[PDB]
Amino acid sequence: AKKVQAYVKLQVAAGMANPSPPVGPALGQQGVNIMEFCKAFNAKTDSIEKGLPIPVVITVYADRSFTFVTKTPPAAVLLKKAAGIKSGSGKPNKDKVGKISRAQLQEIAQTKAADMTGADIEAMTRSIEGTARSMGLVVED
Amino acid sequence: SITKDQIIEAVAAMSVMDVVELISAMEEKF
Amino acid sequence: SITKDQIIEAVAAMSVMDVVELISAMEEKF
Amino acid sequence: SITKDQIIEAVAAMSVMDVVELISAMEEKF
Amino acid sequence: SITKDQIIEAVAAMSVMDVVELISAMEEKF
Amino acid sequence: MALNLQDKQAIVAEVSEVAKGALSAVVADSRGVTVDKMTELRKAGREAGVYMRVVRNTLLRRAVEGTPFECLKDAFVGPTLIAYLMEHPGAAARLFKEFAKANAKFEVKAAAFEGELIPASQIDRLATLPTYEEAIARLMATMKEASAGKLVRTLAAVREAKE
Repeated sequence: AKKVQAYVKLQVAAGMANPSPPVGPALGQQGVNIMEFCKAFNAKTDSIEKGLPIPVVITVYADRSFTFVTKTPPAAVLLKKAAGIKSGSGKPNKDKVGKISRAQLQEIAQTKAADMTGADIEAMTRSIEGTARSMGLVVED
Repeated sequence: SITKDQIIEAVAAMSVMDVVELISAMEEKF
Repeated sequence: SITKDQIIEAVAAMSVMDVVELISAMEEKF
Repeated sequence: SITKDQIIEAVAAMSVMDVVELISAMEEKF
Repeated sequence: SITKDQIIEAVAAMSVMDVVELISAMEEKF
Repeated sequence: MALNLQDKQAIVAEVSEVAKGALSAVVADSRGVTVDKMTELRKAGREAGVYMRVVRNTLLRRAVEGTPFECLKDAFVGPTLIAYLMEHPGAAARLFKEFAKANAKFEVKAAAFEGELIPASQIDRLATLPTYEEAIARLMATMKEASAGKLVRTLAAVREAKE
C-alpha cells in the first residue's frame, strides 16, 4: 500500500449495476468511462447475486481505463435483507424499533475475514456490535 | 537426547533408507 | 538401530536441541 | 562390468564409508 | 564393494560410457 | 494520566513481558505511519494476534530504569526514540523477521537491530530462529549426505572436468 492516488465509493444497489438515473455523470471522471463501468463490475458481481452494496477502490494511472479490487460489504445495509424492516435509522433511540439479539447478525460478523481490524476472532464481534444500532435496535443477547 | 556419535553413525542406513527417514519425516503433509 | 524408533526421538522434540544438533552435522563429515 | 545396475545396488555405503569416498575422490580428482 | 572399488570403476567407466553413464546417474535425484 | 501510580503501572505491567519474555526487539520508528499499526497488528490477523505488543515506551527513565528484572548491559540499551516489542505465547522465532523483512523495506529506521534480551548481548542481528517449524530445513539439512552432497561434486567431473 501507499496512501492516496485515486478512489471513491458511491452506489445504491447491486440489483442494478452502473445506475443511469442515480450517480449518472458522477461515477468517475479522471480515467473512468461510463459505458465501461459495467464490463469489469458485473464480471464477478453476477458471480454471487445482485441487490447489495458494493463499494471499491479505483487504481488510476494514465493508461486509458483503470483497475479496482473491492471487498466485504457494509454490515448496515444487511439490515434490510437480514434483520427486519426495509429502512433503518429514521426513528433512532426514541422508541424501541426493531430488535436483534446475540443470535442474529452473528455470522454477519463472520463474513469479513481479512477485512476486520479485530484480530481476536471473538473480539472482532464488538465491531459490528454497532452496525445495527444506528437506529436503535436493543439486543436480547 | 544428545546421543552424539550414534544418531550420526546410523548413516549405515545408506541412501534409500535416508529417503525412508525423510518420506515419513513429514509424510501425511504437503 | 531401528529407524522406526530412531525417529520417535526428534519429531515431537523441541526445536531448541535440534539446532544444538544441526551444525554438529556440518563437521562430522562433508 | 555394469553401470546403472551397480548404482542402484551401490545405493549404500554409509557416510562412514561414503564421505571417505568423496574425500578420497579428491585423492585423484578436483 | 570396498570404498576403493567404487572409486576406480567410477573414474574409469570410460567417457563414451561415463559421459553416458555418470551423466545418467544424474537423472535419478538432485 | 497519573503520577507515580500510573508511571509504575506502564512499568511492571509491561515489564512482565521482560521477566517472562519469549523473544525481544528494540526498534525506533522515526517518521512511522499508521501502517505501522496496520502491519505488526495486521499480520496479527491470519498469522499472529494479540500475542504481540510494541508499546512505544522508550520513556527510558521508565522503560530502562524500569527493568529491575535482570536485563543488565541495558543501561545502554534504551537510546533515544524506541519502541520495544515482546512475546508471551508461541515460540521465540518468527517475530524477528516481522521487523527484519519490513523495516528493511524503508519503513523507517530499524534501530539497525540493536538486539535485545534472551541471550542478553548487543547489536548485530541473527536469524537462526525463524528457520523453525520449517523442519524441511532440517530435512535437506542432511544434504542427502550420501546423495546430493555427492551428485553435486562426485559427479561434477563430467559436466565440469572432461577436457
